[PDB]
Amino acid sequence: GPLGSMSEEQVAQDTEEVFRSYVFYRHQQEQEAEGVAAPADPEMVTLPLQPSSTMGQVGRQLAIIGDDINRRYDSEFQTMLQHLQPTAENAYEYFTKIATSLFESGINWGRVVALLGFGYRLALHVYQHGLTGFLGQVTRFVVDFMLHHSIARWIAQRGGWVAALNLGNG
Amino acid sequence: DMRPEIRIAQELRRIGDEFNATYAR
Ligand SMILES: [Cl-]
Repeated sequence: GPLGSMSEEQVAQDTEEVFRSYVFYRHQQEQEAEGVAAPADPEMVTLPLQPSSTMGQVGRQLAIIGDDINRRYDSEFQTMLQHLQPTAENAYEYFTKIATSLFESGINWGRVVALLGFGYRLALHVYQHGLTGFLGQVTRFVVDFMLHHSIARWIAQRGGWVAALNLGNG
Repeated sequence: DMRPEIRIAQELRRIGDEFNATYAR
């Protein structure tokens, strides 16, 4: 059929749907193939777009083509991502550095697809290994609330947290 | 250069070029 007559900006907007579809179908295939050996990631189990849409079908097609091939690289990317130690805090920097290096010598369709595959692996790795940082955020919520709503003051007046060692001791 | 970000980028380039050779001609 006819190719679209596209602005740069429209392609960028469409990339959101292509990537979310890709991620959904790739994760689903991997769960089906590997069972309990596939890392859980509930961020990936919703498909927030029309599956029959053009971009839905593009993302699915890329996942289907990569199904068996991608699994051959699991071992080496597990090792490289473990060495990289990505976190929610530093993921934008590393993503940008890696993508820049990927395309430094030019663009072709395979490198575009590899960028989506790397996005998938990065999102999975950070979630799977508990590098999402959310517990750290909740910790900051607790501390900030206690400082500014006089809870820390109340505890200080009663001898500090050490006073809580008496709880559970008759 | 053994920085993981560089090793990852180089492997993505290699894999992408292999994909390109197969499916885009
Ligand atoms: Cl490495």
